[PDB]
Amino acid sequence: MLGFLSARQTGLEDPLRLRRAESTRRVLGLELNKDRDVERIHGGGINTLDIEPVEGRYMLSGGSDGVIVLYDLENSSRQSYYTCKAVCSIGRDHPDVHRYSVETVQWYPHDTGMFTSSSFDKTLKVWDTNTLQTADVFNFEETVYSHHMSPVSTKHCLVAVGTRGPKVQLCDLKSGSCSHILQGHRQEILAVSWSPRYDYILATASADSRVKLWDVRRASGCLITLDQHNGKKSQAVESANTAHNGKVNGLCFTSDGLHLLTVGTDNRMRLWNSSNGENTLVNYGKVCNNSKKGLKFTVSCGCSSEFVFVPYGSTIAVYTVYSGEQITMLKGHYKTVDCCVFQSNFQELYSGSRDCNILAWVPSL
Amino acid sequence: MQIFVKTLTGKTITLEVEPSDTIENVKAKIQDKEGIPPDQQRLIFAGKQLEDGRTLSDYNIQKESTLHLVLRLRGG
Amino acid sequence: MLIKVKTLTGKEIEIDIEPTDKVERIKERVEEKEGIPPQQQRLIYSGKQMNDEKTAADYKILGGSVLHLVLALRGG
Amino acid sequence: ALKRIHKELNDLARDPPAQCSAGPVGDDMFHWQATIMGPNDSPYQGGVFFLTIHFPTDYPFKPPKVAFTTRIYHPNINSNGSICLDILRSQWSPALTISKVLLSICSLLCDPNPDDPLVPEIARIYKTDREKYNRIAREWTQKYAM
Repeated sequence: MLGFLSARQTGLEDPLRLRRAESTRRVLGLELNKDRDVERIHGGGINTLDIEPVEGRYMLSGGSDGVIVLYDLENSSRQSYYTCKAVCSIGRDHPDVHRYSVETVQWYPHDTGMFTSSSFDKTLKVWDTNTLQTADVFNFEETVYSHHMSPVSTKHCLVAVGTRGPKVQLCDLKSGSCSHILQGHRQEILAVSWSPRYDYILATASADSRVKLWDVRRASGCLITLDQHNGKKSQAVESANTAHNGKVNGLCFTSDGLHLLTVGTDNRMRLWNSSNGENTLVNYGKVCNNSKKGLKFTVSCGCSSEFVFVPYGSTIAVYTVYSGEQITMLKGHYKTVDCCVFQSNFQELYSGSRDCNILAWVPSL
Repeated sequence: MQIFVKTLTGKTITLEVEPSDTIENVKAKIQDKEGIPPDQQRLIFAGKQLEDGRTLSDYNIQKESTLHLVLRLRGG
Repeated sequence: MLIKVKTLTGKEIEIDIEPTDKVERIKERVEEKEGIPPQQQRLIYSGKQMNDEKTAADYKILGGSVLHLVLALRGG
Repeated sequence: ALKRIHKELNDLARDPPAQCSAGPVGDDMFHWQATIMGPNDSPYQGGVFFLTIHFPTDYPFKPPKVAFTTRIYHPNINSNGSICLDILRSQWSPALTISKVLLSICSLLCDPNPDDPLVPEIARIYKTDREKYNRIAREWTQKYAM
């Protein structure tokens, strides 16, 4: 690596080159760390994690027992080994704790002061990071598998909420109105996601093997309805254009926002184009999943070749997004993995499982 | 001499015992004191089962000591 | 405040400390009244092994808050 | 209920059990951490094994999920640190309080039952040769408990 240092020193290669090459090297050498720990606080499994977007310091986690821990990943100690102490926690003793499993906790974008969560108690609560008090609560008529806030929108603050009804809900964290709904799906909505690039493009995955991108400004259906064979087996859109063969329960736009990775219960990933819904035929091999709710997964940022970290049974699988190769298989858990989140700042990966653990993977050397 | 035992209900009761006395009579004293059957007690001293066929002097028990009472359990 | 540092045997050693004493002070006080030098203690308060640099106010130690003392024979 | 846990916490702070200690880890009173000092005259002598209690939302009428954090050598406790007491799964009784479940676990550290064991690999060693058991447990205690 001294070659990269000298090249950067004499201005040959842009500093970008060393930065990205070193980030890729670190992610390729990713391994579990016994030189770091995250305190065990959840009675049941961990369903979700979301490192804060700005400064990458705090870290929420939605336990399956309704407790929302709020970790602190900065090594405030002096020793090489440390444990990420849990700063706060919405314990069961809290008056407004979630009665059932918390399956999505997300920071309010552009404002770390607040964060949101939602649970099978058919509620979505807007939590205040400082005083830990519900700022706003929206009660739905049915459960809430997954919700997501636009990480790019400075204009609106709508919140797609995929209930187990066929209708996507849009909740407004400004003056409350959950009236706006997006009709067109046929079964439960297991995973939604806003477009990181465009303000108003929402991609919603369902359990009927359909992935649709909605222009929420448009109030006459969806822009696109993803189709496996790119229209080869052309059929009108009444029972066709199925992005999978079984339930599709996970979405993750690539970091640039140009491609919409989807993973479904048919045991395949597919890197769909995000502008016209044309499958790009990246193989990815066979990816194992059997979960019956929102499967979380994330994609690396600031690396030469974009990696995707998909929960694969009880192991994290690391694929290269644009080539489909399998980099490795991080292997440290005791039950199925429910959510892995990438710490972009230092190329660290935190993967909550169903065994109440949150294993923090870090690079070697 | 006497001995302290901490019953299950939070209360504490004092048992008048002698070192020669066997644990079976100790459990019978617990019974007629409050009435949980000889089988269901499991007396604990320093994290040790007090075996039925033994006496206090076996376990190195003296005055003003304390015995802990729990509900009968088993392995797994 | 008073902390009573009760060991395994049940002996309940009394101690006195100001609300801001560093736990090394607590171990030293235990040395005077009990005789075990601070290297061989492992004070356990309410299921948290106290760390030798934390101040007593960190753990919310109040009057009559019983600690636990366990011997670490090696103790460096 | 909280009030039950509050009363347990207060009556434990006042009159603690001898070789046990449990208190909340943070703000959430439903998540305690406990500590079972190894009973005397046992391979676990001088040990300090940390548990991790989790009280359900109906704690009086439903057991707490206690699980060892310090890897303990025991036929009845798996390497993951999970216990399989009958009192804690099937025969839970509200009258039994946390000061009592911890003490019962402490007693069972010395009184395993290799019949119907959670770890048959260690159960066979215990049933056949108890001399080796008291050495492997001793080394595990020395390498985890101290």
